[PDB]
Amino acid sequence: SMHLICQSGDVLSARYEIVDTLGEGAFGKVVECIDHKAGGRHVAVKIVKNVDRYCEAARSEIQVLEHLNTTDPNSTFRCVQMLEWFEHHGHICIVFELLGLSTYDFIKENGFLPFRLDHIRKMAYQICKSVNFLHSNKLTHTDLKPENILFVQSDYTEAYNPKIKRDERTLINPDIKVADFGSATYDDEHHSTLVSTRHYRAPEVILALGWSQPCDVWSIGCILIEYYLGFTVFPTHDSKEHLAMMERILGPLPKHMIQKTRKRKYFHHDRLDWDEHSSAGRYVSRACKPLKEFMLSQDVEHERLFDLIQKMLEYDPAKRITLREALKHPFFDLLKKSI
Ligand SMILES: CCN1/C(=C/C(C)=O)Sc2ccc(OC)cc21
Repeated sequence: SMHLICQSGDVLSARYEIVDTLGEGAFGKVVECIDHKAGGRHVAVKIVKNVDRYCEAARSEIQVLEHLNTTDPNSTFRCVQMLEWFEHHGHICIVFELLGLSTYDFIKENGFLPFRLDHIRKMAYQICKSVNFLHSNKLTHTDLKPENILFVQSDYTEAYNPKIKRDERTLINPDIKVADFGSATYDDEHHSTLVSTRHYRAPEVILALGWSQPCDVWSIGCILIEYYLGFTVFPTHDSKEHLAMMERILGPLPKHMIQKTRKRKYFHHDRLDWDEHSSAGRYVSRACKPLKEFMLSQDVEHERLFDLIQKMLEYDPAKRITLREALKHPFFDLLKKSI
């Protein structure tokens, strides 16, 4: 399938000439192309793996992007713009505007160093604005992560930082768009039990208590921590271990969530079925600690970021801050000071 249809100099749909690879995943591959029928404009083309699950996701993504791009033709709310779609050797191919590196790939190529706070503020504001627009449209993204947040243009300057003894890349312009609408779900359509990538998954999702727009707010909180530290505070590939890290970082789960959950496999009576002295138990207590102990400074702007993160990681999904409320949080006041 994929390896065999996607090399430099291939022309797709009689107009798109491949010149470079932008990204690969289990989903397929994104290539950079010259569009010979739009005056040589460069575009991105996603070539989707010919596998039921990713075929079904691509067809759902095309329907979501047609709606979102028509509703917001000026891209005021910063969703990726889809130009068209076609089929190539029976693979679904989606054409987009050409953007820059994903926030994940930038962090990777910067030796997993974090962003400076001023970029995190601008990036956080734009992400909340974009995903609030989806929420206004009775949609939930469900899979927000640093790989799905794209820079518009990833040009950088580089200098030695003697503070950390590391060469460091800084963006010229940190402006972002949101991508990857393949899992996005309307209020009135069927809700899968399993949504989100492990490290960004909300507690109501893990405990199968029903989910909606607030599971996107949890994901965004986890994204801001990774932007701030350069690593996840949930380094795990196990549902119960994840819950144990949550309790160490954020405090005990609310009693009403433990007693409603059908996920009895995680629990012994009314508490997590957890051995603090096992291999996983030792790891969790070495690797995890109270959230505010991860702060790198006590400056007020650091306190303002950590107050927003704490609100976004409220366990109860009704109590949890909405993105409409988040855009008014004091961390963003610096962005709104007169021009
Ligand atoms: C590789 C990221 N990527 C996408 C990924 C998915 C899963 O859809 S969609 C997309 C559009 C433009 C782009 O330009 C560089 C990149 C781009």
